[PDB]
Amino acid sequence: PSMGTLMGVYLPCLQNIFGVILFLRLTWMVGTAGVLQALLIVLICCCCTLLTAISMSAIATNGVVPAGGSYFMISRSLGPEFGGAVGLCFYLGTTFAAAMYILGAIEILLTYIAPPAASNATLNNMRVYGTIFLTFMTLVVFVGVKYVNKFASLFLACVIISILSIYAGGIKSIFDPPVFPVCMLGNRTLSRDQFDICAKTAVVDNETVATQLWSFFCHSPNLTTDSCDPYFMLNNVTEIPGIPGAAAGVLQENLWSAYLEKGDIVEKHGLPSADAPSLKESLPLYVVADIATSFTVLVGIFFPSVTGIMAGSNRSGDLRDAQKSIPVGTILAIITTSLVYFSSVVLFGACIEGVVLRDKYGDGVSRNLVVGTLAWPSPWVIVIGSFFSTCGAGLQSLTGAPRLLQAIAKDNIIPFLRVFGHGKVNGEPTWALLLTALIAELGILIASLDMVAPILSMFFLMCYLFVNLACAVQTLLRTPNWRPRFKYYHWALSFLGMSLCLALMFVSSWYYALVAMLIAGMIYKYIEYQGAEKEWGDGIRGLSLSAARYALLRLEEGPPHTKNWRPQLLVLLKLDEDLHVKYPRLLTFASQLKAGKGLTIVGSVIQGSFLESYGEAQAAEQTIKNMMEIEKVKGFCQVVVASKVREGLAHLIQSCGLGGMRHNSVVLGWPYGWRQSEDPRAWKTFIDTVRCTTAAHLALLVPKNIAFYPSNHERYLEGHIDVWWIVHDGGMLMLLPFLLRQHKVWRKCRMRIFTVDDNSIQMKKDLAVFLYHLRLEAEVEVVEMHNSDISAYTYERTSNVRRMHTAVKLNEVIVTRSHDARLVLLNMPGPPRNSEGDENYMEFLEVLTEGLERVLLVRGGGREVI
Amino acid sequence: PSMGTLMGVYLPCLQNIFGVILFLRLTWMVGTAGVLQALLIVLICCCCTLLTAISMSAIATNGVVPAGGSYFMISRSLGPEFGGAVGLCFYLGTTFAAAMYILGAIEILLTYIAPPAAIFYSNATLNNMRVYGTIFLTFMTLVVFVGVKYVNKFASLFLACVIISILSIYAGGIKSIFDPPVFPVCMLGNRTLSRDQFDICAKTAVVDNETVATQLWSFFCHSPNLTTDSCDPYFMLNNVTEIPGIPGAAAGVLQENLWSAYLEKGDIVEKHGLPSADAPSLKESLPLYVVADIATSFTVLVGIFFPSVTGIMAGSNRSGDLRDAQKSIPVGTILAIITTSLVYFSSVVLFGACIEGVVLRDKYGDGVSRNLVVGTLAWPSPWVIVIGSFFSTCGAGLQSLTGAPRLLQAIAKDNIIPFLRVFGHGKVNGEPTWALLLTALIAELGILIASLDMVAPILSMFFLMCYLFVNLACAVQTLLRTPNWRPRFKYYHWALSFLGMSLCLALMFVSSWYYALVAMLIAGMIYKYIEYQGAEKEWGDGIRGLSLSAARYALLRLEEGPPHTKNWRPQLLVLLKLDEDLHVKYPRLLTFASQLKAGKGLTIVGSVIQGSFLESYGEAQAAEQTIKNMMEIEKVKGFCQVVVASKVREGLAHLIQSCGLGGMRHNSVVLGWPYGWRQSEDPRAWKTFIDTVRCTTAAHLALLVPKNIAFYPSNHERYLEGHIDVWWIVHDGGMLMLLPFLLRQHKVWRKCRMRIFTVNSIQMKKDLAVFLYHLRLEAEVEVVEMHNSDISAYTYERTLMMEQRSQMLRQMRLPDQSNVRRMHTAVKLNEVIVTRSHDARLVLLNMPGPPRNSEGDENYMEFLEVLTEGLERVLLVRGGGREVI
Ligand SMILES: *[C@@H]1O[C@H](CO)[C@@H](O[C@@H]2O[C@H](CO)[C@@H](O[C@@H]3O[C@H](CO)[C@@H](O)[C@H](O)[C@@H]3O)[C@H](O)[C@H]2NC(C)=O)[C@H](O)[C@H]1NC(C)=O
Ligand SMILES: *[C@@H]1O[C@H](CO)[C@@H](O[C@@H]2O[C@H](CO)[C@@H](O[C@@H]3O[C@H](CO)[C@@H](O)[C@H](O)[C@@H]3O)[C@H](O)[C@H]2NC(C)=O)[C@H](O)[C@H]1NC(C)=O
Ligand SMILES: *[C@@H]1O[C@H](CO)[C@@H](O[C@@H]2O[C@H](CO)[C@@H](O)[C@H](O)[C@H]2NC(C)=O)[C@H](O)[C@H]1NC(C)=O
Ligand SMILES: *[C@@H]1O[C@H](CO)[C@@H](O)[C@H](O)[C@H]1NC(C)=O
Repeated sequence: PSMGTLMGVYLPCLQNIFGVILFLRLTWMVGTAGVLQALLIVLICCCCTLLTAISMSAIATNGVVPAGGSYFMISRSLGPEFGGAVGLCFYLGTTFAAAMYILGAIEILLTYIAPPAASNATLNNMRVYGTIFLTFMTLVVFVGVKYVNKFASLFLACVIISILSIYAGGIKSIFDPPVFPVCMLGNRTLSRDQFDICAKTAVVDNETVATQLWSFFCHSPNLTTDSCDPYFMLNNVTEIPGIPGAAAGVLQENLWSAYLEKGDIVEKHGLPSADAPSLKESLPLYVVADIATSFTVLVGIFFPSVTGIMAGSNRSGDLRDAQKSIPVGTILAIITTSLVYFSSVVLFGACIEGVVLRDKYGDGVSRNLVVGTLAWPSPWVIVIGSFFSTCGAGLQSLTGAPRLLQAIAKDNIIPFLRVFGHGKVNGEPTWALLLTALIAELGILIASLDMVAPILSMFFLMCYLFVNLACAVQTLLRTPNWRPRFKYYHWALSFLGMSLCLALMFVSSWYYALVAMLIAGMIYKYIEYQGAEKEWGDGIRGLSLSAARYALLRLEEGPPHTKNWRPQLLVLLKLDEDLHVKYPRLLTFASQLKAGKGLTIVGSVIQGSFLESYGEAQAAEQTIKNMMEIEKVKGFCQVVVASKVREGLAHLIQSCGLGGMRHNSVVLGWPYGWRQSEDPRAWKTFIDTVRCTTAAHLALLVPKNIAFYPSNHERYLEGHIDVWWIVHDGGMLMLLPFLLRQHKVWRKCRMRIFTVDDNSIQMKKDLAVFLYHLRLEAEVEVVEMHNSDISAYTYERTSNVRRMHTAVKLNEVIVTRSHDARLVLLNMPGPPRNSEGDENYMEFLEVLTEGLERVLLVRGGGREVI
Repeated sequence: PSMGTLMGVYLPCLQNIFGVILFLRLTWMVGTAGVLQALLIVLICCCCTLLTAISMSAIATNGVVPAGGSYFMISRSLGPEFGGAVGLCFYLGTTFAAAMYILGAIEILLTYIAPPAAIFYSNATLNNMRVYGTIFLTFMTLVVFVGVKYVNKFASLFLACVIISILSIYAGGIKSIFDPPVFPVCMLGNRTLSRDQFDICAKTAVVDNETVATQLWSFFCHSPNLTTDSCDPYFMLNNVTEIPGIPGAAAGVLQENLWSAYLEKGDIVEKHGLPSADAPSLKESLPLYVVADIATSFTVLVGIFFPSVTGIMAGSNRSGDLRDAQKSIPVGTILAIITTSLVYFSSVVLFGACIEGVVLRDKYGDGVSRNLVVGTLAWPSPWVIVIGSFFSTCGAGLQSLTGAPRLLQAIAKDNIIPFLRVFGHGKVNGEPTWALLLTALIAELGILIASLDMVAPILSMFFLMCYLFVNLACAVQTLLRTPNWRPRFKYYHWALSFLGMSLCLALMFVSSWYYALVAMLIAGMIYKYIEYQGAEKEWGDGIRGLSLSAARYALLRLEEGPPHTKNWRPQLLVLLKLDEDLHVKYPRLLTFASQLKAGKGLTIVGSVIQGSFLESYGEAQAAEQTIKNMMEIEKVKGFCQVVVASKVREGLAHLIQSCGLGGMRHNSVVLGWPYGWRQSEDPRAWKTFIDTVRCTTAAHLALLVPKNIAFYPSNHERYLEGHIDVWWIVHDGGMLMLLPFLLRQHKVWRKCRMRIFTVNSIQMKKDLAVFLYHLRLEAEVEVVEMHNSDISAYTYERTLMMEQRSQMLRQMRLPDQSNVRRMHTAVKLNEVIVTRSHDARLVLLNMPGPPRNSEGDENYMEFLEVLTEGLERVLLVRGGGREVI
């Protein structure tokens, strides 16, 4: 499969864009709204579609492009939810567009080609003929798709020849225009259909006689009468040319808005008219404004002529290089359409009279196509051209909507429309064509372009808005599979497009837009629910599972370092032989340090064998969950069954969490009665866990004397927290007391920073400035720093007899200056590298915290920033 | 602290609801829209507020009630995001309510009490309103700054004034029923003259025995002589009448003003039902007819009326001083709502049935001699309602200026929004300092509009936004089963909150769509900003913090509830085996996992690395990166765990039983096959395999053992001709049937034929078919018969048993018929299967369980090996026992 850019993307988009709006409702819109507001409307209607094209290109470049069609790309790149929701709005837009083309073909057939073979009489004629055409076209679509696919080029050829003839006619108008006199009465517009000639009196047989216009306006067939309307006799009868050759005087005339009302009269601003009352038997003789015109009405009526940019990306499979051929083709088609509309708006505004443009059905002229008056070969080419264009566009929409419905139905996303996949032997849908025809019937029964157009606009605006919103969100939140390769693409453009198309969608009709948005939201949430039920098994619990998995997958990619550091704890509880929580104060302390916000996993090891001890593990899981719910700490609970507690602890420390939801702090208790008993298990297990948690670059919190920690019901009124930051680990040693006091239990305990040659003023200024950002502003008291005393910390981080001496002097200082303290925090030195000096390290740590009622030791990990 | 329901909740709510809208704009609203549509308006505006009150009660019952106020309950019960968003919309509503009350007090001062004291006399009225409103706002701000205590003392007085005013109105009506008052309004044809200028409404009067033109003549006709014919035709063509303006209660007047009478801007107020002969008129007469001031419709009346039913959140404002709040707040709020609704209904009907249809439409009471239209019917004198409404408006304004800065100060001290930290700098006593100034500035910006009919819709928009948010939050938290949300209200159901949200949204859009859009965007912006700040405070980063918070919330919500799903879908854990150089040995397992999941579901990929953790951290990190790259290649979306154990066995066990977080657990273990187990002398392989099998079968997990993984297709390969074979023997039918369907759903097996081979036959086939109908696979069913004692003994089987004995002897160095019987059966089964299913693409058969004795594993391996002998690709599945489908 290989065809170029032109005949694969460009020409289909052109064939889909050029519609009936140009022929039937451009002149009326230009005359009613002027040239300025016309240019503003065209610009507004091209900007939304251009930003949507930018989003479509950004979608069409990331990754490979699926070869199925124009709906499969959207789904593959935005998820089944988005793709499914977009498909239905697009399907409805396409079927109503087919309906609108049928109405246009009927209107062009019954008004100019042949009116004899035909208020509400027109509405009934339109209804009947539109139903007959819809039936015949549906049957044709059933039987003869091959002939449509063969003849599809002809419709584009006719459109191109028509537009070329219009522009050539304009150029011939510039120096020698055609003649099409429109008659005037003062500053009113007479319907030229009835009268033979517009003149009050005519000369027959050497004398003057009343003309048909007189007898039609005056019921008397004798000139000698004075029972007629005052407007007829008071004013004159003029014949101004309707096609003034290109000049700057006409473009000066029709330059300001001319919004009429329902039932008003089409008036030629710039002719002498003396007002007067009038009878009621004359109204069937003036041309009348048919519908109320405004700005929003014109937006709604014109918009369906710039839609169809998603029909270009429809031969993805038979493309040479889609990444470079789809975006350029779409944007070139958009630009070409925008320039044709700009040029046509200016040409119409500046070349034709401002009063003959407002006859929607060409009443000023003798029931001709108002836009067909200027055309070189003959005014008869535009009628046939627009007829074939409307028929071809209707046929192609009726061919392309059921195929899309069958595609959506076989994907099995929405379950209640499984039947619509009952394709033919060849694959052509069977019970989807009937549904489409029924919807087309429901649309034809309205039988008025000016009322079908706003619904169509709502559907297409909804589709485009959803595409743009999806692109913007997926670019913002770093979706895992979303990286576009487009050069001129930035999510700000898609955001602006979403805003613009939403503004249009609400300008046209607020209630219609609300209904469309509610339908879209309902289908979106229903797709999400069904997908959850299909992946996992349950509805609500499935929703929660899907949200969790999506969030974790999105969090996987990206730099794995956070600019700030907050403790996320893993509380290692130690269950008893009877499966009871030994120290329920660790859970209380964890709840006080977290305050119910953050991540808190609670692991525990049970010695034995997994093969025969599963129920014990589950029972312990329930026990820990209950005890954890009581103390009001919101966290998960893991229980593992190991053979020896050492390896269980290791596997728990290095493997807990899912991807980015990892812990970064291990809070383990203190070993009690280690020196009393002869079994040395306790201290070796403790030191081994310490050595294993410092090699994983994790913080460490060892609350000593856990039997004196407060409960939640207790309250403190007088007391002062004590910090004894010695040398290193400053960030977390300063961050802990603040997070602690953030709880009501320590709500007002005074903080005192004690910091063990050097300069006290520079140090004080640094500590104070650092505290300024934190805002704790706690008093700083720096005691003397003796290098000989801290030798133990300096040598181990970066002498056994010396160890004890330094520890006893430090303990003396702290116990004489901080004995009555509430909580004492000091950073502990690292364990020795030699595996045998563990007894000395334990004796050091024990004689260091001798006397303090409540002492918590923290060891930094080294990757802490603040 | 303990005070009852009445004097603690009921009276404050009553005092906050009854406002200035009733007096200044009730009669005008009733006359313009008729009685029926007025009742409909009142009903619509009471239903939204009633449903919001029910939701507020459901909020006020769950748990303990915080003693702070009306904002702390909402926050504690709905989360910082919701609570913060509600606080700002409520704050804006309260400050604009203060603005509206000041406007009402100014209007009542300049129009009825004393009109001479008007600086400007169009736009003169607007300029007078602007100046006087600014002066009042300044003076009220100073008073509120200095004297909050006296306000809290005098708060009862305002309610006393309101109650006496309403009682006087009803007394006037009841006195109207049998003997009404006198208030003649003069008429011209069918128009309405301003009675202020003329002395008497009569074209001519008799003075000194003769008739002379009256002031009305000189005002309508510039000539002071009767003998003139240069006046407008309407005056001479129609007579002048003097109808009573207060007709006593009857069914004829309530029958007259019963249908809508929406006028337009600048039209004339006409009395439908009087003889009128039309004619042209001059342009110097318009200053003498009463004129409609603004264009009237239905939506305009909804917008103007809504601010008279707001304030139901002021009842839950003495939370601390309550006896038992759970039983005292809802009943108090709902009783206040019911009383207000009944008073409005009764007053609408009374006005409709007691006053003329032409004097209701004078917004400023022009038909009567510049009186308060509602004050015409009042027993003691029309002077009680004027002063009553004046003092009530001042008091309500003062209380709003007292209660808005307090709410702002609470929000500022709560530290949710960071840029308004300064607004918590209260005085030494706690009275706000820089929150009062901001409130006064916003109130001035609101006064500069100077028109009740334009200020009321903004107020309504803010309050409607607050209520819609409360209702939506309540409904969502009840639906999704939030962990800490269990309300105790008896008559409460999430359908009611949903209906309330819909109705109040409809109201929010009827008044003015664009204003509603602006309000919704402000609310959404503050909601997302609060969420972002909470993320930055809990975790450390902005964007990544959002994802972590979403994950934690979802897992926590999924924690509670029944832990069994009605369906069973495989969630795999692929146990890869890394090489000695840390390279993936079998990268085909990842391919198979990607084909079986198809990128949707959970897939954890664990692996054990032998050694010591203390010195092998970098190896673990490198292996994790390697697995991530290799996993990205095979297009499988999953997480990756690597642990460092001492023996691979315990690593595998700890990996099997501990992977995930709460409810996001796996339920299927796919491990490969051990190759060369009997070839080599090291027996580690088969014991490791058997140990993992027994450990994964005792946890009730499914099992997938793809044998001969080197012949499985890749993703680029495609299959055109072939048929999957299932050889389901006895049990585990559900999963044995669910696997091939999920398999063929991938394009690699997109069209492989399924054949069900099953070792009364017709009844079983009918059952399989009916079961298959729901699944819809419709695969052909062939039931093969089962033979007995086909081969009594096999010589080769005996030789194999001897070989096994020799193996055991070698192991020792460094009943045969009964044991053989099982091998013989396996040989016969392998014969049938290999002769009827050799050419199959993929073969699935369920494997027997491992033996209970830990030593008979060698025989089990020999059995499993001779079973799949010859088959190119064979996958064995073992059920866990808790599988449902
Ligand atoms: C303005 O007021 C006058 C008088 O109050 C209204 O005209 C009165 O209409 C009644 C009803 O027909 C007349 O009663 C009878 O009129 C006939 C006419 O010939 C007379 O023959 C009878 O003897 C009897 O008077 C009454 O005369 C007539 N009065 C006048 C002065 O016209 C009039 O309808 C009111 N409304 C307007 C002028 O729009
Ligand atoms: C109050 O007095 C005014 C002034 O005469 C009355 O206005 C006129 O009342 C008639 C009552 O039907 C209206 O009749 C309509 O006339 C049009 C022709 O313009 C006709 O097409 C309709 O079918 C109908 O017959 C008339 O429009 C109206 N004219 C004006 C300028 O107001 C008015 O009706 C009297 N009553 C009330 C309740 O206003
Ligand atoms: C066309 O004729 C109508 C007939 O009156 C003109 O209408 C008048 O326009 C003047 C100009 O301001 C107004 O003051 C009158 O009140 C209008 N009378 C009516 C009955 O409409 C109109 O201006 C003429 N020219 C146009 C429409 O361009
Ligand atoms: C009507 O036409 C006559 C003759 O052309 C002319 O004299 C007269 O002024 C015209 N009326 C007006 C209002 O221009």
